[PDB]
Amino acid sequence: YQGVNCTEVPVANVFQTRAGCLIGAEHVNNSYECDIPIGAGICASYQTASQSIIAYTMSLGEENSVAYSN
Amino acid sequence: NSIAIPTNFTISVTTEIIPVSMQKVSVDCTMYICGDSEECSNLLLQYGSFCTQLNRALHEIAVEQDKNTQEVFAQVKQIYKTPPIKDFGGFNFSQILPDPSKPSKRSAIEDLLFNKVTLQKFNGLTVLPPLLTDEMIAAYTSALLAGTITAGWTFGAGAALQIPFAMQMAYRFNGIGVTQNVLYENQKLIANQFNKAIGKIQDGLSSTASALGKLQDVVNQNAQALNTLVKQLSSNFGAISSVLNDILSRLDPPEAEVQIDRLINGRLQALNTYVTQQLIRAAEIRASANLAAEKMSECVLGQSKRVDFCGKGYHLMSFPQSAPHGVVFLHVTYVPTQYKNFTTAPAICHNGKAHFPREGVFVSNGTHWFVTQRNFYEPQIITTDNTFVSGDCDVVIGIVNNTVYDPLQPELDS
Amino acid sequence: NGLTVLPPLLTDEMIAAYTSALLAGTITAGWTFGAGAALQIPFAMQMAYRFNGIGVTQNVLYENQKLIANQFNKAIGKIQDGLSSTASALGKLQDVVN
Amino acid sequence: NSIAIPTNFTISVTTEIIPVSMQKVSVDCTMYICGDSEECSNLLLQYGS
Amino acid sequence: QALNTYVTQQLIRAAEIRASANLAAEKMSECVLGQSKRVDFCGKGYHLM
Ligand SMILES: *[C@@H]1O[C@H](CO)[C@@H](O[C@@H]2O[C@H](CO)[C@@H](O[C@@H]3O[C@H](CO[C@H]4O[C@H](CO)[C@@H](O)[C@H](O)[C@@H]4O)[C@@H](O)[C@H](O[C@H]4O[C@H](CO)[C@@H](O)[C@H](O)[C@@H]4O)[C@@H]3O)[C@H](O)[C@H]2NC(C)=O)[C@H](O)[C@H]1NC(C)=O
Ligand SMILES: *[C@@H]1O[C@H](CO)[C@@H](O[C@@H]2O[C@H](CO)[C@@H](O[C@@H]3O[C@H](CO)[C@@H](O)[C@H](O)[C@@H]3O)[C@H](O)[C@H]2NC(C)=O)[C@H](O)[C@H]1NC(C)=O
Ligand SMILES: *[C@@H]1O[C@H](CO)[C@@H](O[C@@H]2O[C@H](CO)[C@@H](O)[C@H](O)[C@H]2NC(C)=O)[C@H](O)[C@H]1NC(C)=O
Ligand SMILES: *[C@@H]1O[C@H](CO)[C@@H](O[C@@H]2O[C@H](CO)[C@@H](O)[C@H](O)[C@H]2NC(C)=O)[C@H](O)[C@H]1NC(C)=O
Ligand SMILES: *[C@@H]1O[C@H](CO)[C@@H](O[C@@H]2O[C@H](CO)[C@@H](O)[C@H](O)[C@H]2NC(C)=O)[C@H](O)[C@H]1NC(C)=O
Ligand SMILES: *[C@@H]1O[C@H](CO)[C@@H](O)[C@H](O)[C@H]1NC(C)=O
Ligand SMILES: *[C@@H]1O[C@H](CO)[C@@H](O)[C@H](O)[C@H]1NC(C)=O
Ligand SMILES: *[C@@H]1O[C@H](CO)[C@@H](O)[C@H](O)[C@H]1NC(C)=O
Ligand SMILES: *[C@@H]1O[C@H](CO)[C@@H](O)[C@H](O)[C@H]1NC(C)=O
Repeated sequence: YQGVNCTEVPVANVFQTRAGCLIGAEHVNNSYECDIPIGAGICASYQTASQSIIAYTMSLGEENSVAYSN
Repeated sequence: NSIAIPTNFTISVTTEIIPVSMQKVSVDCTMYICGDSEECSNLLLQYGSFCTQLNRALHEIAVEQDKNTQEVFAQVKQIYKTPPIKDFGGFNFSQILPDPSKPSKRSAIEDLLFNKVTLQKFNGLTVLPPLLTDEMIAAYTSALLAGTITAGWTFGAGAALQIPFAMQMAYRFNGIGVTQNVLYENQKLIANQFNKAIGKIQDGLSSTASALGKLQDVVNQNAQALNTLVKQLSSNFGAISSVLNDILSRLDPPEAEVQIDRLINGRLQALNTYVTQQLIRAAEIRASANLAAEKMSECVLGQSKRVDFCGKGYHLMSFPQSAPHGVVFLHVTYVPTQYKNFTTAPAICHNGKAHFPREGVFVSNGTHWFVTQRNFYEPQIITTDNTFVSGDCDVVIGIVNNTVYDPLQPELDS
Repeated sequence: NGLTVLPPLLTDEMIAAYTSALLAGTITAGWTFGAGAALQIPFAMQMAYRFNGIGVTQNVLYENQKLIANQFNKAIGKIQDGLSSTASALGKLQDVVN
Repeated sequence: NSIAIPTNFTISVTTEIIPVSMQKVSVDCTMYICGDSEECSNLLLQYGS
Repeated sequence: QALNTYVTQQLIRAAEIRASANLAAEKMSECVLGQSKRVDFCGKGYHLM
């Protein structure tokens, strides 16, 4: 539900994001690439265990540690 | 018969601003046209599928905005970190690299740029947030900058080791036809000039607040379009009133339907005009974003030979900075100064042969003739190694009597 | 009644002056156009530099100068005659006007 | 194992034409739509901006 | 309605003219003031001036 907070959504598995409130998604605090965009850096995907939603913050890539010699 | 060759140069840094994205808007046609009136909805149902086309067009525009941003920024596969060392050979990057202590990971210049543009209407009108937050954009920009500075010409090659900055500068100097020894002999002066230019840019940004007009224009145009669309509701278009409830509670159905139809036609026309103008503006913004992406690719990741594509002068390098709905480029160029006059010639006439320089021009101050590069004064004694022999002393117009020397014989007879 | 045409900000005399200034600068200053300079570089030197720019030694120009100049003048004259003869060359602007 | 190398050349000059600017036009809406009739202007006053 | 149609057509033509003017400015900068190495961007063949 875009642009509303779910304190009043039952009138017309809950989790409040910056794009609204998401229903039926399993929140995780890992980071992967985006499969289905949502908004405000949040992206969703289907991974298994049954194939359920996981809602995660977007990841910009993998770190590269180049050594330091002059 | 004369020529001027520079004996000095300077380092200039200039700014460029390019808008990239645009605000995303979603509109519910039914609520705007016949809001909270089911009879008005039934009357509108006779018009078919007008609202769906506008909704689809707006959705396409919204998708295109995120596509533009992704095309412009997400070009680097990995994320590089700020080098813990600050041994850049005297060059200063503290004002551009992110501050580890600040809560937000911007830099001073980025903070100034964001502060420079600090300056309801919800009726069925909604604004959707962008897919990428400003923090992610800043992270992408910082990763690009750090990777470029650390790697040089081995940026996108996976495993890499820190290439010294002075070697990159020497390579870039070789790019424009200046021998690398000039940098190795004027490192301190070049670094001082670069730092002074960066400080001058920071002061200029902190002084005036009218430098972001290109983005301000886009913001103002979108705001004015939305303001006109909102203000269009108060018109009656020749009907009895501009309130549906007044028509319902004042007139009988057979002509109240006529008044409602009049209002519906007017509001539909307004919506169509707004959508068309938004489409045209979005096309223009997409063209600008494509230009910005091309400039990023051809300037940040390499040295450009196109004239006046990276500011005035010979391009050396450039650095990107984030901005609200746009980017900022800092082009570093090379500008020769302090020209001095000299006397030149096209060829040197030896004992029956003609000599042309391999790379450079023949110059003289009245007595001695030298061969030197074209964009910096550095004379050398004329030698058979520096020249190239072809033809005789007859066809060349303006040939000059002189002597070509060879150091092989003095060593041979010694 | 309602339709009116406003004049351009820059008169065509100014545009011609700008074009002439650009042409004179690029024909006199050579590769020092924009900086201080303020002296005339010989034209043959610029021609030799640009000949070297496309991977051809300068001796070729320095030995064929007369023929090169004659060919350039003949090409300019041919372009002038072709412009003076055919009247259907500026369709790109004619279409916009139409 | 055969190659071809030119032994002569020529100098050519061509032409290129690019439009730059259009024609500036200004239109008075009230005069065009309801010219010289004040009743028509009064009726048009309800149509907005 | 006629006025609206005319204005929209003029806007599209203006966009096209602006693109052409940008191309002309790029050509001036890259050809008059320097030697271009892009193939067939500044005539057919090797470019001189
Ligand atoms: C080139 O690179 C060198 C390092 O190799 C930099 O040297 C130091 O740079 C830092 C950051 O630019 C300087 O720190 C700043 O100094 C300002 C003035 O300091 C004088 O005045 C204050 C009075 O408040 C005294 O306390 C201080 O001792 C000095 O006498 C301060 O005003 C700055 O404070 C602001 O920024 C900091 C973040 O750095 C914030 O946390 C503060 O709240 C405040 O907003 C800051 O402290 C430092 O002085 C430089 N030292 C030397 C020896 O140069 C060069 O700055 C750098 N040059 C360029 C052009 O990039
Ligand atoms: C490359 O090709 C061109 C054209 O095919 C050659 O130009 C020709 O050059 C010769 C001698 O260099 C010219 O002959 C001379 O003609 C003049 C005028 O008629 C005459 O007075 C001289 O006595 C001599 O006979 C010839 O005219 C000229 N062609 C034309 C059309 O003018 C050029 O020589 C070729 N380059 C090389 C290196 O062979
Ligand atoms: C969604 O909207 C509701 C509106 O009531 C928010 O509830 C209050 O929000 C304010 C600030 O927006 C807080 O100061 C109050 O403490 C909130 N009320 C309570 C009882 O806590 C709600 O916070 C909004 N959701 C989010 C995530 O901000
Ligand atoms: C170009 O001109 C500058 C003048 O600004 C020269 O800078 C001087 O350099 C010498 C030694 O390199 C110093 O002793 C002076 O103090 C410098 N003057 C200033 C004002 O900084 C610079 O050397 C010149 N370039 C070359 C290659 O000589
Ligand atoms: C300096 O220029 C003169 C031209 O006046 C050259 O003199 C000729 O030299 C050739 C052989 O080098 C002789 O065959 C001619 O008879 C000379 N002519 C005259 C009028 O003296 C002279 O060679 C040139 N000197 C150098 C070092 O190039
Ligand atoms: C995610 O958050 C919960 C509670 O905030 C925490 O218990 C859990 O350890 C976090 N996940 C990871 C991988 O740290
Ligand atoms: C420098 O040489 C130019 C010729 O290129 C001449 O006009 C000028 O007077 C000379 N200046 C000095 C100071 O010799
Ligand atoms: C010309 O320059 C050279 C090298 O600097 C010098 O040896 C010679 O004396 C100079 N000639 C005059 C007339 O100053
Ligand atoms: C410069 O012009 C004079 C005559 O005006 C001429 O004698 C001289 O040869 C020319 N310079 C060159 C390098 O040919």
